[PDB]
Amino acid sequence: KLPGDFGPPRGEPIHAVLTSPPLVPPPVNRTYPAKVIVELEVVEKEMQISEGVSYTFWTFGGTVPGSFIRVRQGDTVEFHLKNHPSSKMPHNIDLHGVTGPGGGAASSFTAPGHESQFTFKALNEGIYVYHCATAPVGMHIANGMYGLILVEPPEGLPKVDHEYYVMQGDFYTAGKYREKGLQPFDMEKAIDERPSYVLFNGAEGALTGDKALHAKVGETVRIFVGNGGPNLVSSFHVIGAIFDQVRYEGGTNVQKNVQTTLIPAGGAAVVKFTARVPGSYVLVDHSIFRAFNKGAMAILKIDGAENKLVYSGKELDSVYLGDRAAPNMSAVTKATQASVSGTLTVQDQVQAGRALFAGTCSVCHQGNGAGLPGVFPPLAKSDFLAADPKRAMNIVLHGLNGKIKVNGQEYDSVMPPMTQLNDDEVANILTYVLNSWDNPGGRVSAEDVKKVRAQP
Amino acid sequence: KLPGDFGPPRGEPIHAVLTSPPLVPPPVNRTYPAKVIVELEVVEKEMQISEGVSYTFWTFGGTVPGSFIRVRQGDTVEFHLKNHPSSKMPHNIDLHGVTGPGGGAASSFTAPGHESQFTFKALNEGIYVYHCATAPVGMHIANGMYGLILVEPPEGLPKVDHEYYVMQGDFYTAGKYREKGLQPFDMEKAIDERPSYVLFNGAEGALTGDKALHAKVGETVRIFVGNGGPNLVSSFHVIGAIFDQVRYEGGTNVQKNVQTTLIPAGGAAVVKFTARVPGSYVLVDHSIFRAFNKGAMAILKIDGAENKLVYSGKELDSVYLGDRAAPNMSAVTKATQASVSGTLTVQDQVQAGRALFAGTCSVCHQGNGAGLPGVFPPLAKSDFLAADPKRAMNIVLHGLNGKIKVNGQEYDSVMPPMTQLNDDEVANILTYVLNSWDNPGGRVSAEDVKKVRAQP
Amino acid sequence: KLPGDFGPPRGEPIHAVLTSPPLVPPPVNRTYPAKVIVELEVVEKEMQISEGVSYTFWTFGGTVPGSFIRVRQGDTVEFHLKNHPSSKMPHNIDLHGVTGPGGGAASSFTAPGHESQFTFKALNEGIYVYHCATAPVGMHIANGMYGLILVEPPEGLPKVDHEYYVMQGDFYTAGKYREKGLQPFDMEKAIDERPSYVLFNGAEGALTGDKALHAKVGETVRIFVGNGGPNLVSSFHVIGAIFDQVRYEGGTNVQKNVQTTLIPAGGAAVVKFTARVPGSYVLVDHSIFRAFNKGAMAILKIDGAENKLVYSGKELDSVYLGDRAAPNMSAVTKATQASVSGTLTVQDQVQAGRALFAGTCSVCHQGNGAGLPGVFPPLAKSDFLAADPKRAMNIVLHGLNGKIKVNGQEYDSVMPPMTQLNDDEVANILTYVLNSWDNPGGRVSAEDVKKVRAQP
Ligand code: HEC
Ligand code: HEC
Ligand code: HEC
Ligand SMILES: [Cu+2]
Ligand SMILES: [Cu+2]
Ligand SMILES: [Cu+2]
Ligand SMILES: [Cu+2]
Ligand SMILES: [Cu+2]
Ligand SMILES: [Cu+2]
Repeated sequence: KLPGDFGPPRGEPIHAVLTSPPLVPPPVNRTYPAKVIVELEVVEKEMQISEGVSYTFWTFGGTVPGSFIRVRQGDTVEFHLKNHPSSKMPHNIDLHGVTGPGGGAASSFTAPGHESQFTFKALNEGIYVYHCATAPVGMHIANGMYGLILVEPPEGLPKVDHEYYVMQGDFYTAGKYREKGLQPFDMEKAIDERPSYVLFNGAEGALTGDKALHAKVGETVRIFVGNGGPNLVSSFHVIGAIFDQVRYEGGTNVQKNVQTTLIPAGGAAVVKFTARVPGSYVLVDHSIFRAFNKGAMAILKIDGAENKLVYSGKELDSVYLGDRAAPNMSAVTKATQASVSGTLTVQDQVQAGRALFAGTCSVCHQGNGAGLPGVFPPLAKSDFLAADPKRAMNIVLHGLNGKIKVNGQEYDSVMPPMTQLNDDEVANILTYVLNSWDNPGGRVSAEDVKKVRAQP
Repeated sequence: KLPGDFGPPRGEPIHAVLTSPPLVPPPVNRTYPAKVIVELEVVEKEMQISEGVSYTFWTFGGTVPGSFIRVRQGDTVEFHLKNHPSSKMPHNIDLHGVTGPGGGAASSFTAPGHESQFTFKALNEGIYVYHCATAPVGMHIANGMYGLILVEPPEGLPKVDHEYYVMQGDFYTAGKYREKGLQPFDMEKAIDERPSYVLFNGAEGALTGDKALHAKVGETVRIFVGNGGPNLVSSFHVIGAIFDQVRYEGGTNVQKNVQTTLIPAGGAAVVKFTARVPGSYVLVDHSIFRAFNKGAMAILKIDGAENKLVYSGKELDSVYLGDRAAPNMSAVTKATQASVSGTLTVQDQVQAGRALFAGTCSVCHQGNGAGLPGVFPPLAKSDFLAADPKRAMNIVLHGLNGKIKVNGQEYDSVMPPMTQLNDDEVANILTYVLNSWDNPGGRVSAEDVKKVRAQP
Repeated sequence: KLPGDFGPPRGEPIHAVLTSPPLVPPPVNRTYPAKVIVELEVVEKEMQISEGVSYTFWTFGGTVPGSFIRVRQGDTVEFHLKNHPSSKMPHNIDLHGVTGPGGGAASSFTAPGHESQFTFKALNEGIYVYHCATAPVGMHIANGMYGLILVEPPEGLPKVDHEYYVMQGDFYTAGKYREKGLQPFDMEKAIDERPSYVLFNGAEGALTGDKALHAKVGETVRIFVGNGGPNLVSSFHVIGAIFDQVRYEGGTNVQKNVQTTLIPAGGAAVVKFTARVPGSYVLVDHSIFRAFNKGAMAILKIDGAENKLVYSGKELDSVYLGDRAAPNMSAVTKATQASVSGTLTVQDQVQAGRALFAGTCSVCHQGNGAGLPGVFPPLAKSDFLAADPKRAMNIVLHGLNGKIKVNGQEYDSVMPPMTQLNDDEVANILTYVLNSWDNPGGRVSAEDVKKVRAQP
């Protein structure tokens, strides 16, 4: 006996349902082995990795991660891979869980415009990463070529109310985090394992705000969690909750009641969550600078009745989530498009600045700019700002400490530098500030900030 | 039924006992749920991260890690957070193990001089990291804002003879490892996950030498081990022993009889150790350059009878532990204070040099400078040293190889460069050598070493 | 009762069998405790870390990893360590699994030309890393000073058909990956955890090609897998198969049916594999850039009958494995020796280029240079190449995009830059191309490529 030895395929061939993240195909719901036909197409395309930041992704099925594949242990899978004629590269696939050399790699080699096929029996139950296997393999994986395949046990997984698909990846851009424009792949950063972004589902904000996952108090949620890498290991964590179960790949071991769990590069797990009180629960890589400085956060939003005996506090806000507490940051997307066209208005900057000011500045200076008297000075109708509004550029980039006076009050505190903000972010935030709360108005341009960043 | 559903609180409210590392509050020792009141205050302050190296830590309760909190599963916790008026930043808290959004973050936002409160029921048993959750979150965590909370099971943990509290963290200074002075936080290093120090309990030597943890042969020791990060995953290991048990957070899985175990960023474990033979057992991050080049070592010292049938060897010494085999290195602290004052004496340098020479130089040249004839040349009454004592600076910084003669004996070997030693370390070591073992005397200054480091 | 309390030693002392990787000593096959005498000698020596790249390794027993030691739980081990007189450094050992301080470190300190000994009882069953423990510890470990010791349970491990020994390590060279010559240890890279190579068994290709491990369909294979570090954690994975069992050190927990598993720095595991279909199965660190850009791949080659009902595809090839699909790359070794001697022929370059062209260029331009019409242009009898063969250097280093014509066909595609190729690699590949497929002939030298790399 090999494992998964359930019989020869019965019935008619089934054309496999593939779904785009964050959704999952439905449970196969059958008691017999089948011949399952899978057709997956590779597409190379520019998408937004962040607001106003484009990247040329290489994809299985048009998304990052690629289409989710779901079969039953014991099935025979006929796997067709098409490489769209617009592709510039050849591609192939290695599916973890396949029994055989390269997990399909050699037989699935597929030049642009061609199709390949190989067949495999699904011997091993579990959740499994797949990815491209074409030299240079790391470049293909870094450009987005990974996804998950679930091989169900024969009796199926226990019923839950929702199933979702989330996959972490590390990305390597020539430019720095949130530097606008079309960003090429950066080999030197990738070789050093120094990613510029670390993301769930292929982009900043892919699962935050209006794109959050949903469920309700009392419901159970299953998440199929993959780490496509290429390089990082995820300290995968849920803020404000606990996983009832974590199960790696097809392992016999199941861990229960943990909140933080390590996912290897190329690894995958099924986690289970029971919603107990309402609010936003954040999935992160708890190597914290990834979560909070490189994009590695996703949200499961829960609706229903508060339970004050369990938790009396308020919903997550911009103090913790920063600029991702909002529904989106499309004002940034719009202001960047407008700069590229040469049609950038003051109001474009203002609305972009407003999006960016949340968390980043509001944590100390408040949402309304009032500050807190004696502790955090006001930006609302600030005489200090008005006295030399161009010095505000230096303050953002390089910080401010020492004694100062603002609206006739003394302050002796420290504003840390925020040098990681790109020129356009600083310009837009300051332009927002100048046009709010009865401040003088005017505008700061990215060119102005650039001049100041360059001053010793 | 939610978990931890034991009843409404009974009795009088309990004011929670918080302890400073490395100690732990005592077992709650009760059979009923209580309302537990926790008061924790944030304090920003300079402390010594290393000898003569100050750092502005942000702390829960005045220490890194912060005060340890201990409650019982099923308790209702009323959590008060005070931010001391000397603070420059606002702060808050996210406690892993809390059921609710942000783990307390939004309701615990607390400006300098203010107090906040929220209430939560402790549904989940286990050991859990807490940390600040204030944008920019990574900066707050990197500056020391983390600690542990234990939620006991209802029957309590099994009795052991000692309980200790150890928490790893990664730190990001503008200066290099052991560069003296007040070191600011370095954002670029933190974003790249390139820490300058990796520490247990907030400082080099915090748990070595005279600060070691203690127990005796036959006793059981429980250690609550946290990894506050922000970024690193610890290959947590005990040198010369084994953990009887390792249990992550509140997990149902318990691993037994391992010596090396991975702790995620933001993760925590309870480990158990049974002392079997006397000596020093070293807790490290076995990503070795952290343990031996960045400070990631702590010591559990065991007293009692030798058992020669089990182990015939000698106690740990400076060959392995380097300069941390000694009780402390306070001579370095003193010599650095003296340089800052402009009052540095030759004897100050000598005693600093002596502390630093252990391991670093003594492994080859021996504790008494004799060397080993033909293999390692002597520093004790060295004619080669005396012939040009200023060339000793180049030898330390850039190494020495090739044929040489010293006290009329031939040597053809390789002394590796030690360029990572800071100017003052080299000056002090050489000054020690010059004033020991009937060498010529004199002194080398940090300015001298600086001049030589700068020569091509 | 201590654990492993089986009695005082009986019979005659046994001189321990030590084996070189990838082999393992045989099972002790005994029912009583013994006094086991172990003699291990340290040797410092230059070996090839890669083709034409020498490195001064520090070794236990002449190999990296060091000799494998196998004893029975309950044995008393008398451990002799000799440091060969040619050594320049003192050395010692810390064996995980030893009960006692330093795991032997202090008593095993051994200068060049000397011998030391200590005795220990093997209380703890499992697989355990050993390594040198001599300041600076990280340098000694980085230079190759680690290996494995197995302490068998008293009844022995279950019988399998083959046992193998594989140990990952991270290496830090002054030069870049595949830069030729004698490469010194690089401390700054090591401190930053930025390795230039990541290897199984001490070298690129140590377990690929004609050095692969072997077994047959239906056979069971046990691999003792170590991670000597010094710094990296391995996302240890088998391509195209599954581990029936993974067991860390002496842990009671055994995980089954996984394909990817995290191995800590300093950790070790026993894995079990059952061969089900023929072909090459790749052991990698699935932090992918390590596997595919730094050398972290090894091969288990399986012989026997195909099973088309399980897997219909072809054997692994150069699309996935790149230049390690071949038996070896000794043409590179030879061409590098010839350059050092000043005797490099065109044919030397051609054969080196041929080795390197596999994967690296053949994935798009094909093994025969034909390309694919309209998609990948030909290198076979290429008029575009012939028109300006020196522009081929720029194409390799810096890529090519835009519209071009080659053998009267239009192309508008993208050839990515390959700037990580060293000067000699580029020269040799191009020299191969020029002398194949009726191309013009001639040669490109490393000096030519160097001149072009230096042009802005
Ligand atoms: C985010 C991008 C912003 C922007 C646009 C500003 N800040 Fe701050 N800030 C803080 C403190 C304590 C001070 C006083 C410094 C001192 O005592 O020396 C400041 C000062 C300023 C100014 C100048 C004064 C004014 O009120 O006009 C300006 C223009 C300014 N800030 C803009 C504190 C903080 C924070 C605390 C952690 C954070 C975050 C920010 N500031 C962020 C921003
Ligand atoms: C730590 C900071 C020190 C200091 C102050 C010195 N050493 Fe070494 N050393 C070693 C060897 C093999 C040599 C001979 C080199 C050769 O054969 O070419 C040396 C040489 C020196 C000298 C000059 C000779 C003398 O005896 O005066 C000096 C001044 C010196 N050392 C100081 C070997 C080692 C080590 C081996 C691994 C280590 C560690 C050190 N030395 C460290 C130091
Ligand atoms: C590995 C080292 C090699 C070598 C020696 C060459 N290539 Fe490529 N190449 C590719 C594509 C799409 C083009 C056309 C670019 C365009 O349309 O603008 C090229 C072009 C070349 C040339 C010039 C044209 C010719 O046929 O002579 C040469 C000399 C050349 N290549 C050599 C595609 C790829 C790959 C796709 C991913 C890879 C890998 C390589 N090339 C690698 C190499
Ligand atoms: Cu691809
Ligand atoms: Cu893979
Ligand atoms: Cu804080
Ligand atoms: Cu956290
Ligand atoms: Cu050594
Ligand atoms: Cu070790």
